[PDB]
Amino acid sequence: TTGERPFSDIITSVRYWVIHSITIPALFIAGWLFVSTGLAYDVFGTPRPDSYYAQEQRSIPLVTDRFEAKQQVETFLEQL
Amino acid sequence: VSYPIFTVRWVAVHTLAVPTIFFLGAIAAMQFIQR
Amino acid sequence: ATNRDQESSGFAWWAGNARLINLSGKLLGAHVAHAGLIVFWAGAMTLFELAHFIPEKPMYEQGLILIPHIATLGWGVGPGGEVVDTFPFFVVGVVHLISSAVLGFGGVYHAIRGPETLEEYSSFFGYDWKDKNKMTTILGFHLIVLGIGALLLVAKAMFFGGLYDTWAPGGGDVRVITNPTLDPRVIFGYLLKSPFGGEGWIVSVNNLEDVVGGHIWIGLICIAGGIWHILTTPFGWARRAFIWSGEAYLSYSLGALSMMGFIATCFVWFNNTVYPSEFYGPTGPEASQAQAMTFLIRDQKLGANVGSAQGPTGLGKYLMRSPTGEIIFGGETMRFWDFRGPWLEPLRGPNGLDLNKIKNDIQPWQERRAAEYMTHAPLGSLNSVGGVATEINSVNFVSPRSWLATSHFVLAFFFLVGHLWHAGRARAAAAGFEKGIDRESEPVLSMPSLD
Amino acid sequence: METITYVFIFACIIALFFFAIFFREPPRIT
Amino acid sequence: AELTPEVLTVPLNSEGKTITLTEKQYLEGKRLFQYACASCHVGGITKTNPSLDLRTETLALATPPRDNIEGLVDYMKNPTTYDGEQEIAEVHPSLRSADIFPKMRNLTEKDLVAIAGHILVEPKILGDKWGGGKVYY
Amino acid sequence: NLWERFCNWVTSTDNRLYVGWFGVIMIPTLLAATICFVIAFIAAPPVDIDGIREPVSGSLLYGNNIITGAVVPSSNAIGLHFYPIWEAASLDEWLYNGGPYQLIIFHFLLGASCYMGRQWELSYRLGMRPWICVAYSAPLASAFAVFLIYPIGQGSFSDGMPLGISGTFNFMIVFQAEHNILMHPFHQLGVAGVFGGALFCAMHGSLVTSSLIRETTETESANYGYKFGQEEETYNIVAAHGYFGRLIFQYASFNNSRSLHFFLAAWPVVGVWFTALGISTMAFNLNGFNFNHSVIDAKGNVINTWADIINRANLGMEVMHERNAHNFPLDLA
Amino acid sequence: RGWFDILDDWLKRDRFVFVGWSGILLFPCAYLALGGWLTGTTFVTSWYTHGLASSYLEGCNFLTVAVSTPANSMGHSLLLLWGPEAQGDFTRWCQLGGLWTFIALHGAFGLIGFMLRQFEIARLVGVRPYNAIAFSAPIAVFVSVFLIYPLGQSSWFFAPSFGVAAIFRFLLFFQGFHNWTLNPFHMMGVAGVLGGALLCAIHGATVENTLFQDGEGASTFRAFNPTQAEETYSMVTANRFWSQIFGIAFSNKRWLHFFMLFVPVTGLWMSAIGVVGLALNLRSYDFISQEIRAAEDPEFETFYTKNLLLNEGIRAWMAPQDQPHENFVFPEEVLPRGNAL
Ligand code: CLA
Ligand code: CLA
Ligand code: CLA
Ligand code: CLA
Ligand code: CLA
Ligand SMILES: CCCCCCCCCCCCCCCC(=O)OC[C@H](COP(=O)(O)OC[C@@H](O)CO)OC(=O)CCCCCCCCCCCCCCC
Ligand SMILES: CC1=C(/C=C/C(C)=C/C=C/C(C)=C/C=C/C=C(C)/C=C/C=C(C)/C=C/C2=C(C)CCCC2(C)C)C(C)(C)CCC1
Ligand SMILES: CC1=C(/C=C/C(C)=C/C=C/C(C)=C/C=C/C=C(C)/C=C/C=C(C)/C=C/C2=C(C)CCCC2(C)C)C(C)(C)CCC1
Ligand SMILES: CC1=C(/C=C/C(C)=C/C=C/C(C)=C/C=C/C=C(C)/C=C/C=C(C)/C=C/C2=C(C)CCCC2(C)C)C(C)(C)CCC1
Ligand code: OEX
Ligand SMILES: [Cl-]
Ligand SMILES: [Cl-]
Ligand SMILES: [Fe+2]
Repeated sequence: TTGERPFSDIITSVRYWVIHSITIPALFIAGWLFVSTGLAYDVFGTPRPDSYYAQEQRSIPLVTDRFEAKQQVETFLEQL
Repeated sequence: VSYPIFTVRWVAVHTLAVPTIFFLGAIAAMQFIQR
Repeated sequence: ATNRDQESSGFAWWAGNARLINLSGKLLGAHVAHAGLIVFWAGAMTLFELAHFIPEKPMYEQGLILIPHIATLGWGVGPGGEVVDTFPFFVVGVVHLISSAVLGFGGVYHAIRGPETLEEYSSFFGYDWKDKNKMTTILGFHLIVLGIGALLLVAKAMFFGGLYDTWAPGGGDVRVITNPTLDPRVIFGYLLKSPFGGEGWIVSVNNLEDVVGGHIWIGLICIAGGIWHILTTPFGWARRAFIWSGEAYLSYSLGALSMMGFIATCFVWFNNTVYPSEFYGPTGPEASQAQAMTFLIRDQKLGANVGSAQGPTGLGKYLMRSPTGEIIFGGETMRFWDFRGPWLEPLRGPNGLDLNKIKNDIQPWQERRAAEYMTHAPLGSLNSVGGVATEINSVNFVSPRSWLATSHFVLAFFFLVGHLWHAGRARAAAAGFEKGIDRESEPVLSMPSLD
Repeated sequence: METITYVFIFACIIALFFFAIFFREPPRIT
Repeated sequence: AELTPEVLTVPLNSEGKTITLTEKQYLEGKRLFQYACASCHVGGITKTNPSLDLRTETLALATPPRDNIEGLVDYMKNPTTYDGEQEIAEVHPSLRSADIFPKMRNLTEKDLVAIAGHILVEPKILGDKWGGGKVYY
Repeated sequence: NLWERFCNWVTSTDNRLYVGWFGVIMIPTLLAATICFVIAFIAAPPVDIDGIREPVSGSLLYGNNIITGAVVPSSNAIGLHFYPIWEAASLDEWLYNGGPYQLIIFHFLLGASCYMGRQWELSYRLGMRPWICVAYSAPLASAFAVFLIYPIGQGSFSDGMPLGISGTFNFMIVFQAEHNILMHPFHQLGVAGVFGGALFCAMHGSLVTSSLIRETTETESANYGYKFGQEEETYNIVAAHGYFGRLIFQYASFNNSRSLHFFLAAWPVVGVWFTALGISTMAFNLNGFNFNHSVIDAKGNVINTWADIINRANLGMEVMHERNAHNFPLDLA
Repeated sequence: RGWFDILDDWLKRDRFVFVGWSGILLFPCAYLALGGWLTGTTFVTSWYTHGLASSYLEGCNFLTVAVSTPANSMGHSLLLLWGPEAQGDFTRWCQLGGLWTFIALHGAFGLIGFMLRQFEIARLVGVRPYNAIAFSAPIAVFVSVFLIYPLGQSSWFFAPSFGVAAIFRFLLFFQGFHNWTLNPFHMMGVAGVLGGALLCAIHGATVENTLFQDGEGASTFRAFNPTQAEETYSMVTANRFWSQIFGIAFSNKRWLHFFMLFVPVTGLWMSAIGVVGLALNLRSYDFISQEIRAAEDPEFETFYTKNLLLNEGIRAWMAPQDQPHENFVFPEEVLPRGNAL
């Protein structure tokens, strides 16, 4: 009742599924490869399971300065 | 008939749905990560 | 499609089973198919439990709720609850699975293929909910069937191998019950006991002789009531007291089932006789008493005098007095001093726990049992992490007593809600205002003002 | 002194309950 | 941090000889510890006797010392008190009391070595959490 | 016949407050519970709740205000034992061991169950549909969970909720310590029920108030535009539907008033049913989710989550609650 | 006719999703707040700000994921991506908690956009704007809790993190440190929320059980037509029912629905006032008379004193891990414990 095609008319049509049987698996595989190639760790800075601590440390790397925080995180990452 | 395709509704639906399917693929891949 | 839409039936799809109220054949199909579902779950769940069963590990550590029921009947277990043969479990599972196939065939046949109404096909199988004689006759048939089932439990206990007895001399063992308590004083004194602490009503039945005698009484009473309702019509007071309709009978059964669900919750939580701790794990009271016993044993081995040891508040650290004078375990487990278990009763004298038998007569099997029951208390998380809520993730344990009690409290409460729903609706439909207030004849408009 | 105040306020609330139930404006159906 | 072979290197005997566990051996030891011991030894503490625990220092001061693989395997075969003056197999699980502790029936020598290795490796991983109780949760 | 006249009076709809047979049970039990509650809240002596001879004062005369005052639950030494007045040797002993709590909660639970039955009964006498009592079953289930089912599962009426404000807060905090109720899905469904109930209450009220038909002038209150017993609807349902359908989209808005009011009934009632069931299922110690030490790094170090912070708070509550009552390492009940 | 008027015509066009002028503020800000939360809970850690894992990528589930607040050393920094902390680096911005301030600021402006949408749609449709007035209470809650409370405190660190278990931590923090249950403004908030839920349930059940029979269907939902003029339920019958059950009853439908507006909105506003007080640590922590009595009399115990002991336990056992910037080292002997346990 607003000049748009009904959703039931769209999702029951064959052209919709011709498009979306391509697009929906492509996006799902794109997200899968975004995680499984390890790119998400690089983009968001999230540690891998071997990257939380150094080999013989138990201290959590915590940011303690405001305007040198970027350098402090870089120093944390240099210590592996 | 003669319905359009690329409306405001289309844009809203896809701005919600495209990242949703991408994120679902990402989390499904996360389920197979070992320590 | 007969009565299969809202226009002809008056009921929407979400109340679609209410379309079956006056279709006796399809209603019979729904019931038989649902019975097939119940038997299917029994068989399939038994086979699932058996496929993952490790016989040396205790049953209550393995998330089992159906194998303990078979083991309590004496099938497949030896002394101390040790599993000696898993084949009876397999037989029970597969016979239920095959019987569920038969019941599913019958339910499907009567639901979609058989006659929609049974009244034209047979006066015997046809019924009308308003015919009170036919309703009492069907109730009588089912009462006779239930009485036969109770006598089947009696027959298992007395002739076909016996039942597991956790109170048997020398640990729990499979025992044939040869002298069931037929005295009506004992049986109906269980019926008249208080439900509160120290009394426990029928949950407190603590020997298999009382259980078997009670089932003898239950079977005979059910068979006699079945014959009574086959041969007799409802009296005038019964005819004036009840609503006589299908929804009304459903609501009566819903209230009865809600009460039975609450009782089963209390039975599995407190009773360690018909739910032996060898199979279901210790009860909560049992585990608290086990912790007190364990640390009494440990500190007595270190040289402490457990009778004269004084806790932080001045009460006895290990031993104190109940409000009626009995010598009981100290600490918070003072609330659980009515607990009775076969590992604890050898230390009890006439005045409660006895200091001399505590000092000299605690056996290694009792210390083992106390430690095991202390460390398998019915406490755990929804994701099955054993222990208190502050415990870390290493122990995968929730007691089957917890699962059974919680699930059946949920079911009993929802069936009380269903009883209220259907009893109110049956009353309103009998009086004729279940669809709403008549605009022309609104009753409140004919009533005087309150003020 | 504070106990008397609490009991007084509670008793005033109960009296208000009485008047709101039994001496209400009658709902006059029009 | 990773599960390096230096982490998985533990004393074998009291003399000073050491062994290096594989990651499969360590994970099987953790699984068997959770199967047979964790109900009373979760986190390295003892539920039914909290004054003793599975810390490496506590095992080292035991008689005979239990801070090596061979001592822990011997304890799993013949448990004693802390001073080694009395045998406690009737109340503690063991191979010699597998009839009264059924979860010890199918434990092989490799299973005992893996459990002992898990006990010795866990403090090196968890710090004061192992045997620390609820303070270190 | 005197019995026929009494039956006519009991079931009479002309009484200012309906009695009914459920009310024949309800009035004495609720009167007894109310009178004993007022007397105990003002003047009861301290109660040894934990059974360790450590009396807790909850009445106003013994040093409490409205916030801190409570009727203290009965002694842990009593447990689930029935403790009426005649079971005590004297009134001093009955007051010391928390007998008033058992009297009040038993009379209240019976009276509130009969209140539910009375709601059905009056709906039947007025020709109403009968399910207001079903809606009332949700707070009644909550009261049963905190006053009866949780003591039964834990084995003592001392673990029931105290009849006071600060006692209620003590109950909440100790419950979170022992059961981690915040991580329980049934309590989360209950929070969704009450938050959604408040949301949909504000929403329905604002949407009806927004679409009121102009019947009054600017000086008078708009409430005088409605007359009691009038036949026409006092607001434009279509205008409210048009507003709310443009606020989100057309198919998220109710155009059916009956479906909307069923939803208003159903959402908080089902949510509160689930949270009452959560309290009962945690009474049998099926606790909320335990994710302590769930996240582990490659070596094996514990990586803390917010669940570990919640666990630290729960541990603080656990080691401080009932500080003298525990003699043994595990708080098994 | 003027570009402004043509743009106004396009923005106010009837659609599946109404846009309006308020949509320019609402849809980008609301979309970015929701997308930032989903992105943070899916991919972004809290390892450098709190020492926690808080994303699905690290192994947390739906209950334990959060977009955590920035580190306490950030203070009340806006933490703009181009600001002096991140310096345009997206990875460092995520690692420093910039997603938290991103979500908080975009959510605040999205809430503004949604209330402006309520005003604009009410103006176009032709109804009174009471829905926007009712929505002022969630806005007050969000502003007091997520903005005013951390601004009164030392940093954004003590604001709630956007996550389920993180919000549970926030609740337990307010109990342990603020004694927030004792606060009368929180008590008024609880009364408003529970009374709103009660009113919702009771009004829905009352309407559904006083319906007029307007059809022959046993399911009564089809017996209502939206264009009908008559009331669908009996107000007189409902009034008599509640007058005889409860003693009092509504007799004015307009007053009933205004009361349904009034109760939860007023409750939420009272709780927001209390949260402002807690932003300044102006707590209702203790009653001085009870504490003087308990200090001088070692036999005087109430439930309030027991709650104070519980708060001491919460603070001492929670603070070293909940506030890692303080570098709290509480030895085992200083931790307050009861006997045993
Ligand atoms: C235990 C669950 C259960 C059972 C036994 C029934 C049974 C029945 N429902 Mg029903 N229903 C249920 C749940 C159930 N319902 C639920 C949850 C809903 C809500 C969605 C409904 C909604 C509903 C509506 C709206 C209606 C019914 C109706 C009916 C009756 C006729 C169905 C029909 O015409 O089939 C037609 C369907 C089919 C032919 C599809 C195939 C169905 C078969 C049985 C599948 C069997 C699968 C199984 C694996 C086969 C095993 C065979 C093997 C043993 C040999 C029938 C007695 C109707 C009625 O009252 O009729 C008057 C009706 O109108 N139901
Ligand atoms: C032996 C038990 C029993 C029986 C025979 C009936 C029979 C009936 N009920 Mg009833 N009811 C019961 C118990 C029972 N009820 C209980 C315990 C409650 C309380 C919750 C109710 C509440 C109730 C209401 C509120 C209503 C009925 C109605 C009806 C009638 C139509 C039902 C229908 O079509 O459902 C169709 C089935 C569905 C729509 C499916 C519902 C799905 C459920 C609620 C969720 C189950 C979740 C599951 C257990 C766990 C998760 C599974 C996972 C896959 C997600 C029918 C006469 C209706 C009526 O009055 O008609 C006259 C009606 O409106 N019932
Ligand atoms: C509650 C169960 C129940 C009930 C009341 C009925 C009732 C009926 N069925 Mg039906 N049926 C059922 C279950 C049931 N069936 C099951 C499970 C199946 C699958 C095997 C069938 C398959 C079936 C078919 C294929 C036909 C019927 C027919 C009929 C009608 C006539 C039957 C007759 O004259 O008696 C006949 C009586 C007997 C043969 C005596 C049988 C005695 C049994 C074997 C003893 C079993 C012991 C004990 C009672 C049950 C143990 C299992 C228990 C633990 C669950 C009647 C309405 C007929 C019909 O409607 O015609 C139009 C028809 O053609 N039924
Ligand atoms: C499934 C079981 C079942 C069902 C549904 C029925 C159903 C019925 N029976 Mg019945 N009956 C049964 C089994 C059953 N019977 C058995 C096994 C026997 C043999 C002992 C009898 C013997 C029997 C007789 C002798 C009579 C009935 C009658 C009736 C009818 C009226 C019932 C009535 O008002 O009682 C409702 C209950 C009462 C009025 C009792 C008062 C309520 C008290 C206060 C409840 C107290 C219990 C409380 C909940 C606590 C529980 C514990 C307690 C034991 C301490 C009804 C059709 C009557 C009839 O019309 O028959 C023709 C009749 O006279 N029955
Ligand atoms: C209309 C919707 C809207 C609104 C209200 C906001 C609002 C905000 N965003 Mg945001 N954003 C939006 C859409 C929106 N965003 C979109 C669509 C994106 C995707 C590209 C982003 C991406 C984004 C990021 C990545 C970040 C923000 C941030 C911010 C916050 C700080 C912005 C700031 O300081 O610059 C304020 C800038 C202005 C008010 C512009 C002023 C323009 C006027 C007309 C003056 C004229 C200037 C003149 C012509 C040029 C001068 C030239 C020279 C002299 C300099 C603020 C709450 C930051 C944040 O959240 O920090 C935590 C942040 O890091 N936004
Ligand atoms: C409908 C009457 C009953 C009331 C239902 C109450 C519960 C509904 C809960 C809402 C969620 C589910 C909706 C029901 C859905 C339902 O019942 O389905 C039916 C409904 C209508 O489908 P049809 O194909 O019949 O109609 C499409 C029309 O174009 C026909 O002209 O479908 C939808 O709208 C699906 C949702 C997809 C569109 C989502 C758009 C998202 C984009 C962003 C929007 C932001 C809005 C907010 C801005 C501030
Ligand atoms: C009516 C209806 C309905 C329902 C239905 C039903 C409910 C049915 C049932 C059904 C059933 C209830 C079925 C059953 C089946 C079964 C079967 C078919 C089985 C078989 C078995 C077997 C084959 C076995 C096997 C084995 C063995 C021998 C041993 C080993 C293991 C195994 C498993 C391999 C519904 C809802 C859909 C709706 C519509 C209509
Ligand atoms: C097995 C056993 C036993 C036994 C048991 C018995 C013997 C039982 C019986 C039981 C019984 C014998 C029961 C009964 C019940 C009853 C009831 C449950 C009732 C109900 C009622 C009602 C429901 C009513 C109603 C009414 C009223 C209120 C009024 C008017 C109206 C009417 C009618 C509705 C013992 C324990 C020893 C042991 C274990 C085992
Ligand atoms: C931050 C940032 C940003 C943004 C971004 C975005 C905006 C994103 C988005 C995103 C998104 C937008 C995503 C999505 C997601 C989703 C998901 C992940 C979903 C999930 C779901 C599920 C899982 C479901 C569930 C359910 C429910 C809820 C209930 C019922 C059942 C079911 C299952 C159905 C930018 C670059 C601009 C700038 C810079 C920063
Ligand atoms: O009392 Mn009231 O809270 Ca139930 O847990 Mn054991 O007991 Mn006492 O501690 Mn924790
Ligand atoms: Cl406490
Ligand atoms: Cl204790
Ligand atoms: Fe309304």
